[PDB]
Amino acid sequence: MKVEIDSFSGAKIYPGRGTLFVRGDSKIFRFQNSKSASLFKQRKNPRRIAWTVLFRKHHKKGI
Amino acid sequence: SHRKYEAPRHGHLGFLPRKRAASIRARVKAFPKDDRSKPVALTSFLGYKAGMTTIVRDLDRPGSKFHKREVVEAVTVVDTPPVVVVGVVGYVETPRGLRSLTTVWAEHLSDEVKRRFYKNWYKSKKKAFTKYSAKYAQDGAGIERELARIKKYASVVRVLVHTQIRKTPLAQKKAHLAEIQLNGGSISEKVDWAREHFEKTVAVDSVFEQNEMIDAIAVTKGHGFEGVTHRWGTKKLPRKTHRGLRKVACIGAWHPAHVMWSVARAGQRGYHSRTSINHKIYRVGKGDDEANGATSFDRTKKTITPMGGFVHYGEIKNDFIMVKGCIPGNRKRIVTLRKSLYTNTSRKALEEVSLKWIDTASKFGKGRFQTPAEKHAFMGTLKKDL
Amino acid sequence: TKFRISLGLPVGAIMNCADNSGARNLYIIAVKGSGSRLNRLPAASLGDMVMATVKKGKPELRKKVMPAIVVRQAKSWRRRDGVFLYFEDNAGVIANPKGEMKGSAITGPVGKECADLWPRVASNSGVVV
RNA sequence: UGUACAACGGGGUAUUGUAAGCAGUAGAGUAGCCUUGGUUACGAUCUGCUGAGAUUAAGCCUUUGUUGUCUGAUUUGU
RNA sequence: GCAGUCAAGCGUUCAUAGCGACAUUGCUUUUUGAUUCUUCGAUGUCGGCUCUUCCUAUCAUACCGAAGCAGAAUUCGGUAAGCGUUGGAUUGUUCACCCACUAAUAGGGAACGUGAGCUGGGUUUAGACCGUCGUGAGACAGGUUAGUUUUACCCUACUGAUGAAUGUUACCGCAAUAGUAAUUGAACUUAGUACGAGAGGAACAGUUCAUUCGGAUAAUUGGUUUUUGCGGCUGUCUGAUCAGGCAUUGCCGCGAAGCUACCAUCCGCUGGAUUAUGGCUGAACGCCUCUAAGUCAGAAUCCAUGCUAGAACGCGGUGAUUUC
RNA sequence: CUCUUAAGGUAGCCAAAUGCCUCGUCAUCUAAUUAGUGACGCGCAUGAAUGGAUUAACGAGAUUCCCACUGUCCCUAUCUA
RNA sequence: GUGAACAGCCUCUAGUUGAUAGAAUAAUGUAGAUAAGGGAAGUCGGCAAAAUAGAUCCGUAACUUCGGGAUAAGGAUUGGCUCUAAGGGUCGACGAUCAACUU
RNA sequence: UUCAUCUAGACAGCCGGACGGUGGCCAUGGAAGUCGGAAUCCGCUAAGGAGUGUGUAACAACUCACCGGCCGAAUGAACUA
Ligand SMILES: [K+]
Ligand SMILES: [K+]
Ligand SMILES: [K+]
Ligand SMILES: [Mg+2]
Ligand SMILES: [Mg+2]
Ligand SMILES: [Mg+2]
Ligand SMILES: [Mg+2]
Ligand SMILES: [Mg+2]
Ligand SMILES: [Mg+2]
Ligand SMILES: [Mg+2]
Ligand SMILES: [Mg+2]
Ligand SMILES: [Mg+2]
Ligand SMILES: [Mg+2]
Ligand SMILES: [Mg+2]
Ligand SMILES: [Mg+2]
Ligand SMILES: [Mg+2]
Ligand SMILES: [Mg+2]
Ligand SMILES: [Mg+2]
Ligand SMILES: [Mg+2]
Ligand SMILES: [Mg+2]
Ligand SMILES: [Mg+2]
Ligand SMILES: [Mg+2]
Ligand SMILES: [Mg+2]
Ligand SMILES: [Mg+2]
Ligand SMILES: [Mg+2]
Ligand SMILES: [Mg+2]
Ligand SMILES: [Mg+2]
Ligand SMILES: [Mg+2]
Ligand SMILES: [Mg+2]
Ligand SMILES: [Mg+2]
Ligand SMILES: [Mg+2]
Ligand SMILES: [Mg+2]
Ligand SMILES: [Mg+2]
Ligand SMILES: [Mg+2]
Ligand SMILES: [Mg+2]
Ligand SMILES: [Mg+2]
Ligand SMILES: [Mg+2]
Ligand SMILES: [Mg+2]
Ligand SMILES: [Mg+2]
Ligand SMILES: [Mg+2]
Repeated sequence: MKVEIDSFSGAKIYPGRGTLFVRGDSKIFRFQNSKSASLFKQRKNPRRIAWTVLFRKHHKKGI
Repeated sequence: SHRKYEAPRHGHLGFLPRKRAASIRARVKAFPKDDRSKPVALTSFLGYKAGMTTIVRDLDRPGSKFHKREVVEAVTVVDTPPVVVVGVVGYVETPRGLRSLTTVWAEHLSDEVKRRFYKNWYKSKKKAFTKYSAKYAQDGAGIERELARIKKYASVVRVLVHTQIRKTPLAQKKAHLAEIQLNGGSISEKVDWAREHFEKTVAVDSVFEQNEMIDAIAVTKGHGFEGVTHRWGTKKLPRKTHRGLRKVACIGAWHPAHVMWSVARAGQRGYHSRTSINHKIYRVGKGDDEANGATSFDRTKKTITPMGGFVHYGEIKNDFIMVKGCIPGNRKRIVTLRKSLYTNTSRKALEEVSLKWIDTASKFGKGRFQTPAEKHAFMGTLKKDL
Repeated sequence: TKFRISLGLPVGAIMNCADNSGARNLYIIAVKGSGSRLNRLPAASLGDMVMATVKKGKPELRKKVMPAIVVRQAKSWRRRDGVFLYFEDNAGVIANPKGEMKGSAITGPVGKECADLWPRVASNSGVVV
């Protein structure tokens, strides 16, 4: 098996966890859970969502 | 006049009455047919349902769309520490059925099983089996005489075994005692096996093996008094209905001038004895074996227990049986796993399953990490620790 | 020939038309191979053949019953690999009873189950999942 | 009178999403002062300490900690 | 309404493959009548919804017999009610009709089942309008619109739940009896094969799925939120801050647990005896004969296996049985 | 051409809240319509202040369709008092 | 106070804290809510519920008795903060002083 | 019950024959015993129908009425209740 990456939060998605969303333009989004799925549907920016990998990278957290 | 639109009846009339089971431990009402050429072996085992998890495995099913592909499957974990054999019961056959002729107990019984014979153990004098243990005074002549009777009689032999509930995380502390049929030849050697195993433990790996189809016998989760809508699955009445809609509209014709047994009625739901068959054993894991949750593909040294423990159960520290799918009964409930009563050869049975990965993420939420080391590696250093 | 997919398109559902036949939507009136149960609506899933009408579209395509094949569901369904997935919209393509498309092109992605079930849809498809 | 039980505490797990406070050559600008390049004041908000803080069994898991509890009533004889 | 008997004829020939005139014998009480026996100190008067059971005159599924059965399809018939028999447009409607799916969209009963189960669209109180009729008040199986659907806490029935009594108490069991369940389809392959001039075109075995149903279960996904758990927001109140109150759960996002969904997943057994029917041997009736004696196979049937309950007046084994 | 009345239903309108036959016929609306609408009219039994026909606006009046919306339903589940 | 507002919501003065209570949280209810995908397929009938909603700006059809229809239909915007501009009184083309809100 | 066959060999059973005149005449595109009408004959004869069926486009060919070889005593038909 291959561990996927959350399209919104960057969390590791193990087999069976979360959901997969195929957009109209055939782009694939993987969500580890309904929290990240709902934030994506609300169109929140992961760069503004303070607990996401993208936010932490942009804000130089941990490195 | 006729029903005017056909529909199947709601519910199964063969699972009646929908009453509470007389015991929290569901009785094994049928044991596998005895083949008296095989060695003496238990026909069943006692475990405690710990919880469920998920596994990934390559499907071996030629002709299937997912042949040689990876499937995610739900599995149930049953904490099964070795059972202690504490007695043997002999059963003679009669024109009125099987009848217990005599029971021979082990010389020493643990407090676990002794508690089973007591409603108030804390304030009792624990006199149980104190005079019986005196039958082993010098040579055990009475014990040998009773065993000789069982050999001379008792076309059916069952061993009395009790769980080691103290090895489970349960607070009950009172062991579960049950009869397990001894399959294998020569009732004489059945009795010899039982006597030689008095006061001794039998592990689940000596009863069950990987890829084996077994049956789970357990009392289902209780739900108390239930209306017809959820007890039987009847149609909800329209929103306009006066006097309530979670009902059956017509509970009978004018004649017979009686409510019939076949009509759905409100009553107790759950806590029923159920025997569900054909559950494939995915793992026969051992507590003394670390990397219980590891596979040949994962190699991560982790146990079967999810992060934070099995929710409402605890940690698996003993031998455990992982069966495919789900089984009757809730977590912490005593279940009986019995060998299949027939020889299933359908390519669903006889399929050799090799787990690639066992989920150990927390079941107390949307668990993201299989191991605390993985949580450490992903999260980096925190303020409290790490 | 396909595993069970959570039905998300009961009778009366209107899905977008993903082909270039000139129809804009398909209105489900039936599902081929659907069973019978009192009060239960026939419902379709990805890859199912339905009977549909064109509510808006070319007038020559409107006002008649025609076979269609569901290529996008938008109702979450579980694949055997444990993936719960769903599309952004419900979409289908006009076909004949033998599964041959009336159009010649697919707009948007197509479910893998539908592509595997219907070779003509797979041949005319672009991105599959 | 214990691999006892309980109430707290600790840890794990999980949820949310970065606490209070302090500080800042952050801040659109604005109003003073005089040594005229700063200083004083107001300022949504921003940044750092801070994936912090808070909650976490009430039907989560675990516990070498702390504190305590452990003979009250009724009835039953072949 | 349904089913027979006869057999002039139809069926190219051929009464009976399938039909069948002229006649004639019946059955049924899901038609409508006939009657007026019960009910007028009152049995709630249509239809639908819901739910259970029963019947078989069987639509489908099982196994078969016959054909004007080459195959495919179909038709007639037998055992068979085990199992299923649908989603919709119009109409109060029963009925009807059409669209569509399907293996099939069979017919019926149960006070024309079912209103202290619902609903109240219709009929069938009182309001009102129209048409015809009447001088008129008014009439109208003519049309139209509006029009209160009451009570169970009793007994029984049913569903679940306790429980005295057997020396006491405890554990493990047995199993009389009662119930019982699984269902149907598709694809691949067999096989473009058998068959057929060709057109067309199977079936058994095997495999993968699916439908309807049922029993569980909550690992995952989804739903649910008083976790009022965290955060955000409005108005106001606590001098400001911090931290809070109220807005009858203030609202919003997320939300663990629990519960739960063909909206999730798992599981749903194999032996015997039979029906129709096809046979064996074999007389009756030196032949023939599945039948008379005997006997083989055989259906979704039956009975068991298995599954549920465990007789609270069925039973067994076993432990301990009170110094005072 | 006849019989015939007080006059013989005119202008209009219609299967209309008035048409039995009738779910009239045609068209439209739908996959399908005893519904709706538009037409037609030998109209059981339409019709002129017993008012005819039509009408903007208005209507807790009757009705049909469409968009939005949804637990009315598929098919139920959960929560609070 | 918010707000157009005697609306709704919170508060001051004043008044009350009166409805039989305690414990649990089964079914079925009454009242209040939510719900994946579909969206009236339910039903006699969209009953019930949901959706919409204030204000500013834009835009607004048929038909009409010219008065309406009309908020037709259909769109956009809205918080906080720091500013900017315009709109006055009184007194002596300017100066002094004073002041409240609306855009 | 009635009528029949029968040790001068009943029925059933196995095997042989089942001719000639003659494809009898006619209707038909062709019909020879046999889709159909009429004629219902004889020679050989223990015995053979211008035909009991199968079969042929018509033939041809099997088949039966009829008579025989073998066995040896009861058998057949239509009726009545
Ligand atoms: K009466
Ligand atoms: K949940
Ligand atoms: K506040
Ligand atoms: Mg969730
Ligand atoms: Mg029926
Ligand atoms: Mg269920
Ligand atoms: Mg009501
Ligand atoms: Mg969990
Ligand atoms: Mg219905
Ligand atoms: Mg803690
Ligand atoms: Mg009465
Ligand atoms: Mg009555
Ligand atoms: Mg019958
Ligand atoms: Mg009735
Ligand atoms: Mg009643
Ligand atoms: Mg009533
Ligand atoms: Mg009624
Ligand atoms: Mg009414
Ligand atoms: Mg009236
Ligand atoms: Mg008059
Ligand atoms: Mg207050
Ligand atoms: Mg509050
Ligand atoms: Mg024979
Ligand atoms: Mg017999
Ligand atoms: Mg008993
Ligand atoms: Mg006229
Ligand atoms: Mg008219
Ligand atoms: Mg009209
Ligand atoms: Mg309609
Ligand atoms: Mg009039
Ligand atoms: Mg104001
Ligand atoms: Mg919804
Ligand atoms: Mg939604
Ligand atoms: Mg919609
Ligand atoms: Mg409808
Ligand atoms: Mg309907
Ligand atoms: Mg209607
Ligand atoms: Mg309403
Ligand atoms: Mg208008
Ligand atoms: Mg507008």
